[PDB]
Amino acid sequence: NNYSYIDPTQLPYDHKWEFPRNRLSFGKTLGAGAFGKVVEATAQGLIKSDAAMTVAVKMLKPSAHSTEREALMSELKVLSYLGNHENIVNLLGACTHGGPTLVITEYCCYGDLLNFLRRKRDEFVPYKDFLTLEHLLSFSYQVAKGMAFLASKNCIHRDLAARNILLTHGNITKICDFGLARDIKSNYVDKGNARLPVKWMAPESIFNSVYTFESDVWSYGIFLWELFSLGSSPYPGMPVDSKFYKMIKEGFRMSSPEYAPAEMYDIMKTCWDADPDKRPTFKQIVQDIEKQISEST
Ligand SMILES: CCN[C@@](C)(c1ccc(F)cc1)c1cnc(N2CCN(c3ncnn4cc(-c5cnn(C)c5)cc34)CC2)nc1
Repeated sequence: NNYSYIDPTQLPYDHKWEFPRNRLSFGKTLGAGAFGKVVEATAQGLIKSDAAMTVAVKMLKPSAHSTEREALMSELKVLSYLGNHENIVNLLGACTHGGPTLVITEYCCYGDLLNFLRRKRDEFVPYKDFLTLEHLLSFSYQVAKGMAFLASKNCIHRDLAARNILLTHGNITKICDFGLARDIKSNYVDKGNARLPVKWMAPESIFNSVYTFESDVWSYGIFLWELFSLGSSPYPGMPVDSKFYKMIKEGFRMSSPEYAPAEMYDIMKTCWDADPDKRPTFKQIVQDIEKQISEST
């Protein structure tokens, strides 16, 4: 075996990213969990030699175990390998010596899309600071372009959902939280023990712990249902129990949201094909949505 796939998480950390810890000033917590949090911060001298830039910083709690610390470094290495794209939350820097790992990313001033949609739900009108159908179509397109970029780098995200899409200036949407993202060299078999986002998962991920380009596409379909339902929770009135799994396996699928264009519901249904081989690729989804936007003009 003289040729092999280069595993981005095995490469050394590139100190071109290194930024002095003592030039980061922490502000409000943006998200938190059992062993970590993300905070807003000011980064003095990060980009502009004399000026401060608002960023986000991901970090573990002091009590975090070694497994969680290695997982944060692995995410930093995946982000370092991926490179830059308009529709992802980009890596800006890292702190690795003098203390625990801090990962510095772009800050998105409007927060996550799910809360944004729920806030805008009452002041939404399909046609024209109100949310409209043109905005929803734009968000669908931008998330599809970000995901096409990830797949073009042979990566899967594994937690695509409206809560992991952020909104920033100019109505630009960015995919965030690469904690579970993987380079898949043709699938990934999760051997972990964590809580899982069951209602966003492809059947083959639930039943066989298998993740692929095609299971990210399933989750994108669920994201589209969240988007055009203005932030409803998927499968309303259905607990995650034995009846849920049985229904999904037999072919049950959600109905169209009221405000989804028929051609966007069509994409949703193909993303949810029981056969992963019949689902569209993100490259095909981008081309589809592009034509819808052009015909909408
Ligand atoms: C599965 C959960 N794991 C953890 C718990 C985790 C943390 C550290 C660890 F070491 C390990 C795990 C986690 C938690 N939270 C995120 N988030 C938060 C949101 N976040 C943002 N990123 C950039 N800008 N930004 C702006 C806003 C915002 C909100 N309101 N407004 C007006 C603006 C929010 C963000 C990215 C992801 N991720 C991970």
